Amino acid sequence: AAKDVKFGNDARVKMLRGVNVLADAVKVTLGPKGRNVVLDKSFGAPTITKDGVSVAREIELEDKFENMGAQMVKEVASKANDAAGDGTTTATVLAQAIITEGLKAVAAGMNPMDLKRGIDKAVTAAVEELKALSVPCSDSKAIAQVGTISANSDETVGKLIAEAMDKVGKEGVITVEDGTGLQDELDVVEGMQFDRGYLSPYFINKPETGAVELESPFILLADKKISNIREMLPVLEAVAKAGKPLLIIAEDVEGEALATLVVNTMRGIVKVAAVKAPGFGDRRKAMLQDIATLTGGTVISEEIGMELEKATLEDLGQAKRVVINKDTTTIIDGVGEEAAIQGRVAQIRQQIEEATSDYDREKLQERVAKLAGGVAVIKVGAATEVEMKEKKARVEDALHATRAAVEEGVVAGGGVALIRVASKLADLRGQNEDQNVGIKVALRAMEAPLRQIVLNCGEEPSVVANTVKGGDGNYGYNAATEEYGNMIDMGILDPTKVTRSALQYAASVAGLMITTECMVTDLP
Amino acid sequence: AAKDVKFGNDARVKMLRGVNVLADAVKVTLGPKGRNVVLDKSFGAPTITKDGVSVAREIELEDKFENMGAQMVKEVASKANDAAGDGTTTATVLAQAIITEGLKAVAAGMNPMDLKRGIDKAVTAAVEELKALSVPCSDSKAIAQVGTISANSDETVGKLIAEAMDKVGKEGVITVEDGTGLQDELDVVEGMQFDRGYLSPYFINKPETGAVELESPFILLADKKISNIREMLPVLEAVAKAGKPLLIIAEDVEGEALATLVVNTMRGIVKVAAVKAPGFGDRRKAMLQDIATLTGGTVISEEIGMELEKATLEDLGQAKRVVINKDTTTIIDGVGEEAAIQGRVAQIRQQIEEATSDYDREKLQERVAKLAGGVAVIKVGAATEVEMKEKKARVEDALHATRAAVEEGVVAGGGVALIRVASKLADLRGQNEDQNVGIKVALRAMEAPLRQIVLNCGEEPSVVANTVKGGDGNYGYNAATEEYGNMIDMGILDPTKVTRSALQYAASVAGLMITTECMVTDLP
Amino acid sequence: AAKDVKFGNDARVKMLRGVNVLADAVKVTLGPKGRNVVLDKSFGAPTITKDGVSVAREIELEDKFENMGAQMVKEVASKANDAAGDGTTTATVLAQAIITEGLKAVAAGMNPMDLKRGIDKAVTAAVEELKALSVPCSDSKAIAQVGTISANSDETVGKLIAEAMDKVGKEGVITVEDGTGLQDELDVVEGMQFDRGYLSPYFINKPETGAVELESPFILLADKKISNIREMLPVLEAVAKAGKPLLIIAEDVEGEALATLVVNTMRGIVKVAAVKAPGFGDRRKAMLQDIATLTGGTVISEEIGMELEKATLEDLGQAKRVVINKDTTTIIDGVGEEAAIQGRVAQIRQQIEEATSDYDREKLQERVAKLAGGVAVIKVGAATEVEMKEKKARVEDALHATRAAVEEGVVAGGGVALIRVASKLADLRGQNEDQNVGIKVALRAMEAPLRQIVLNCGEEPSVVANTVKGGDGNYGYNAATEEYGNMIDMGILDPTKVTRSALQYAASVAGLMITTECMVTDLP
Ligand SMILES: Nc1ncnc2c1ncn2[C@@H]1O[C@H](COP(=O)(O)OP(=O)(O)O)[C@@H](O)[C@H]1O
Ligand SMILES: Nc1ncnc2c1ncn2[C@@H]1O[C@H](COP(=O)(O)OP(=O)(O)O)[C@@H](O)[C@H]1O
Ligand SMILES: Nc1ncnc2c1ncn2[C@@H]1O[C@H](COP(=O)(O)OP(=O)(O)O)[C@@H](O)[C@H]1O
Ligand code: BEF
Ligand code: BEF
Ligand SMILES: [K+]
Ligand SMILES: [K+]
Ligand SMILES: [K+]
Ligand SMILES: [Mg+2]
Ligand SMILES: [Mg+2]
Ligand SMILES: [Mg+2]
Repeated sequence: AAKDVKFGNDARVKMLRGVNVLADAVKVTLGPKGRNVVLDKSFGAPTITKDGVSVAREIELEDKFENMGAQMVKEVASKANDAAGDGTTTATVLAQAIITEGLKAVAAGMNPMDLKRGIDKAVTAAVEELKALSVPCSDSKAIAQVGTISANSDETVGKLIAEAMDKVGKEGVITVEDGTGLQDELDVVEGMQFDRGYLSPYFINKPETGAVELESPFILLADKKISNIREMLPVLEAVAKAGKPLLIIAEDVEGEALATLVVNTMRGIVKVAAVKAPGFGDRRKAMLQDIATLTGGTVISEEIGMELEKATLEDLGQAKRVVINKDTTTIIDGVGEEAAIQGRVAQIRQQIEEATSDYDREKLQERVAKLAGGVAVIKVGAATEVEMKEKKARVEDALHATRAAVEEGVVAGGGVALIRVASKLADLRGQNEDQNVGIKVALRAMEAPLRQIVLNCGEEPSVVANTVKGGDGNYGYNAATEEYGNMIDMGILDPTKVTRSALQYAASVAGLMITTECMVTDLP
Repeated sequence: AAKDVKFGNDARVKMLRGVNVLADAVKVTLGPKGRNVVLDKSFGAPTITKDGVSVAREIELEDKFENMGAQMVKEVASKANDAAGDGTTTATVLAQAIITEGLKAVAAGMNPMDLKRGIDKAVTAAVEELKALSVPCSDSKAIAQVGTISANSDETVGKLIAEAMDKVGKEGVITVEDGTGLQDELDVVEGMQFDRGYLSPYFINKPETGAVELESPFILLADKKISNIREMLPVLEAVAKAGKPLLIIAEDVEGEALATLVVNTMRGIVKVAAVKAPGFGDRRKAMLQDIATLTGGTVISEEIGMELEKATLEDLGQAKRVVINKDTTTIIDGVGEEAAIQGRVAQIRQQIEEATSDYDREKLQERVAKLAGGVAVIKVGAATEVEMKEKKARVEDALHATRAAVEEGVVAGGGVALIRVASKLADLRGQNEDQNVGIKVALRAMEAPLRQIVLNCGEEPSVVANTVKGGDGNYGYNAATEEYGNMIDMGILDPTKVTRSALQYAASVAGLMITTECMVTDLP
Repeated sequence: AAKDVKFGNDARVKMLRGVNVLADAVKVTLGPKGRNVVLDKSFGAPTITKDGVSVAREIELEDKFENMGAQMVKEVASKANDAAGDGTTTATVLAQAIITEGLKAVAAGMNPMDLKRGIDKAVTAAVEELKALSVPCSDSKAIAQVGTISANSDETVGKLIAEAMDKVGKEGVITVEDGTGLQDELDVVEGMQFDRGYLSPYFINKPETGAVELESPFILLADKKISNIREMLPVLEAVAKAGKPLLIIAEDVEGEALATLVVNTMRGIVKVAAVKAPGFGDRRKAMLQDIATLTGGTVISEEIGMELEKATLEDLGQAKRVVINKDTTTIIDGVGEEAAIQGRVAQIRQQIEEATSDYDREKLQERVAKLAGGVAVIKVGAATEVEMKEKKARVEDALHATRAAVEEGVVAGGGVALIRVASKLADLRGQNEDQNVGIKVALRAMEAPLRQIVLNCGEEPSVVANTVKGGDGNYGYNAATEEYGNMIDMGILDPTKVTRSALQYAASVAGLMITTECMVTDLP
């Protein structure tokens, strides 16, 4: 359709106005004393949230040039959430500071591209300084402190996440889901579990719990559809001679074979339980192979050249206990030589490194947890649904931050680390005066998060900023207690990865937004 | 689409205006002297109701920020109705009081998060005090008093509900349905009944009542579809040799077998009645197994491995008397050893505890009632349809309240228990002054229900509040007769669960609404 | 529908206004100190771009006569992008200059058609002078300089492109795609690779990398669907006697033959791998023949009169190594007499010259690269997506300019070559005074690019134009460092083809736009 074209300063002031609208909505939620934003949903009740990316993803403006400004600055929060899972409000604050100072410098007659180059140079040096400034975060106390800070100063969340990470291991996974009570609870599963139950309730030998319990059984992994009992006769007779239970994990069992099995189980001839093979497609094949490796058996498949009639006891795995419920099957203490498990998890790590989508990566990580580590689930308790959503979002933030802090280390929080870095980079210069101005723009914008944190508390940002800049080390300001001290000693920790990611994404988007001259959009 | 964004006090005043609209509509119906609200329905005549959640679910406003406020406060009443079945007007009153005082405290420069923490601490202590303050409610007189109070001071409803609870027992169920006369009537069913009638009117041997009566029958429980009589000759021959009637509960009976049975019945050879198996799917299997357990028989099914031709007299259950009508079949005084019945009902209560949806839980409760207790039905009598609906809603409120009062106990009603609790918590303090202000906010808000009850009567709420606060024990105000006295002696009882749930949900939602700073919604 | 008709000067002023809107939007991005334009997209975030054709393709206006002017001048940028891949902003600037001067001359009472003839004569002479003025660009240093200049003064892009062209060769191809990191990387493939992997994971003999590696195998090129192994035995028996592996490239393999192959490979009988034939249809046939030519084998097809059962060792090709992954197949150091390779690539060049669409030509070039040269891929690294898109467009511009500079040579850049040409053509005259005025119009318009480049830097265009015109040789003005000097030694190079194309297309469209007298469009 027809277009509207704006040139120079008109375009820049419209763009800055849109940036300011979105940033002012987002920034009221930063720090221990930030507040909540109520978001109207077309289908349902409003959501009350303190998360930056959630607020940013809803903002759209009536004016089209201001809407372009807002849509451009939204990508910083989106990208920070995608990369680190936390630190989106800080990224937005930094982006707005850089855009404001850069537009001020441009209006004074500077070349925008040289300013952009200076900003890039300053941010590169800053990232190197941050990497030099970090310390490892390995003990459980520091992990508790990180989880507490990221969950808006909630000690119970930090303690629960530290316990979960200690119990599940370095190779395990932790998930968050809705609870049923009013208190948070942690349930950890050891061994392998897949969401497949028995195919016939008559298999139950322990009606007290409604569960099928087998001690030291055989596992027959059938990679095929079984409908006719004629195929299973040899293995069933062999196991009956053996005198110990059997478990069938197959693609499916039809009416005739299932009927024969249930008739035989209740007569006392054989103890047989049958469940479905988990997954659909290639992943189903992979997880059958994984169970074979864990249990020390061989998968019976037509695509390799073996028939189920010719199966012997050597193709059957073994375990110590098998417990089957209506929904989940667990295999406990299965026999398998370790080298096979380490080799399999090694291969899975290589296709982990060669994975693009996050869904595939998380499925592979869940497989590694099943084979080697554990799986923990945290249930969130709340009285209502809005409270449940808000608490669940906080818990997910804490979990992401603990992961990042483990994988890269921690720096002093509260905006102090960026101030220390900018103090260290005070003697950096570029090629021309515009580049030096851009370096100064970046270094000045590096103090915005602390100033906004102090504003949200109702204090004076510049007095606190001067007092913190006058100190050295981990000296900082505690906004929860309104006192100065050691950031590390009072437990205000930030992961290095979150700070670095926020700085990088903010600089990347703002440097481009500084260099605009014309804006082309549709008509009202 | 494009959005509208409001910051700070403007957002808070719009939100409070919406809260006030909804709360002022709901609160006029509180107490013995509350009034009715007329709700327009697009399809039909208007509904005249005195229930809080029914009024709350109807309100929607033109302005979008006020609509956000109303939509958020509606969840308190929704959740209270879902949890306790009663006490939603009290929850709405408490939520409005907390929101009003909290916004007043926020406008004075307090930190909303510390106020929220103080409110949480106060409510936790209050719930503990309420638990300490209750007394058991086990006799029939107290249950009658609770049912009377919850039905808007209607003696007959309380007496009827107490009689039903006495006749049916602890393990039975009671339902409410529309009547045909002008008087309430109670019909209680003893034994097991399912809604399946005879498959052929020719089976009727007693045309005076149009009913099929069999004495000491056999019950053949066939878990299969019978169409050819050839499968079934042996059991008919054996029963004919036995000389006493037979009952066939099967999936269905086709024309040929039904014709053979009906021909045989009218010649005096065998007394046979045929009915359909209740339910559809797995629940039908469970019901057939329940009848087998009650009657001491064996279900004939192909999936476990017996054929109906090989059935003997041991697979047939026994009873004392069977009466079949056009719609219902009843089995009275079945012959079966008790231990099977207790085992089955225990099993069922274990999968009751592991049930998520209320529909599944109430189906299992129906099954337990059929196996062990009884089923009662209360028909409501009224001249018109609007009166019928209003009375039926009152009766449902009364029945829910009696259940809650049995399961947790009673406290003194009229808003007196909350006043006693707030008097007890007068020395509670937090960590900083903001939290102390929040504690005071919660304690002040606990007096709102009594004040609104007195205001609905046309009296002075503050004079009555002062007089009641000056007393001790169960001293309170009777708003029906405008007299002070002992709450327990005059029979104004409230379940503990209703009070506790109202307090918890109101606090949970209001604490979050206090901490708002920005609102984002669509443009007009 | 109904039309609007405008005559003469009214039409011309509306047309010039539209031309000016489009040109003024496009021209802000010209030179080393041009800026970016933000383009709104209906689906997605805005795009920030510095490319002339991208900006031009977006402009549409409200007035229909101005819209006709804009839509007419848009074809210059479109055609320059189609022809050379670069120089669209320069073409637009030249077109606007010619149109403005020509309309001024027409308003003075000149014949438009003689002006058009004079403009054509001047442009023909200018193209001849440009061809005489060039020097070859063959060394890698000049290639790096061209790539650097065309990428907006980015040294790394030029160095990477020079390395890629050095490693791949004259007959190879280079492609640009999105990266994953923050740094640019170059990956070059030697030999032939096609993008189908193995047909069964059981073929993998090296689980460490998940790759199938075969040493000196045979290649059986079957242009047939293999489903029954009966057709296939003799060649497997022959190669089992031979004792060295085999590779099957076929249209596809069904379950039976694949099962036989996999069950044989794992038993140590024969080492067999099966992959799909690349392409769909005739191109599949052509690249199958190409693999036959490279590996020294014969394609087994029914359309020529041979059957796969009668195949012998002569029909099987040979190689040195074969590496198959999940996605790509790699054939390294295949045995084949060179004369066949040169014959095949020469033939492919003959149908290259006889190709119309660009898609067919680029597919042909890919096949030439696979048979003779190499294939390189450049991944672009950036922190966000807008930055990635902007950098990727810059890299593509650089790659196109480097190709053009290879194929035609370089001239002095910065607008200096056009000034030298126009200085040389100062004595050119036509047939009548109108044609002389047209020649002068073209010569004056030839100085517009330098003036706009100097204007975008904040300097005075006329002072710099006079100073550069007063010089000789490659003497020019460096707008990056604001210094005068020699273009060649400071490395500001432009391809001859880009300059010539811009001049030709701009003159072609502007000359026709000059001769307008009436405009007919729809009604508002
Ligand atoms: N008690 C405290 N004193 C000072 N700074 C704090 C305190 N608690 C948290 N912070 C800082 O506030 C920031 C938390 O902001 P947050 O709302 O989590 O936004 P983001 O999405 O950027 O993480 C962190 O950078 C943290 O260092
Ligand atoms: N005679 C009475 N005197 C004082 N209070 C009463 C009397 N009867 C009922 N109430 C109180 O009125 C409240 C009932 O209000 P109601 O309209 O049922 O609202 P809700 O939905 O909260 O139950 C109860 O808290 C009860 O204690
Ligand atoms: N440092 C420089 N000094 C002077 N002229 C330059 C310099 N760098 C590039 N140029 C000139 O600027 C022009 C580049 O404009 P550009 O934005 O690439 O538009 P186009 O799409 O027409 O190539 C080229 O003609 C080049 O000769
Ligand atoms: F309004 Be409540 F349900 F008594
Ligand atoms: F804008 Be052109 F493609 F350099
Ligand atoms: K936040
Ligand atoms: K009410
Ligand atoms: K350009
Ligand atoms: Mg955070
Ligand atoms: Mg009630
Ligand atoms: Mg270019």
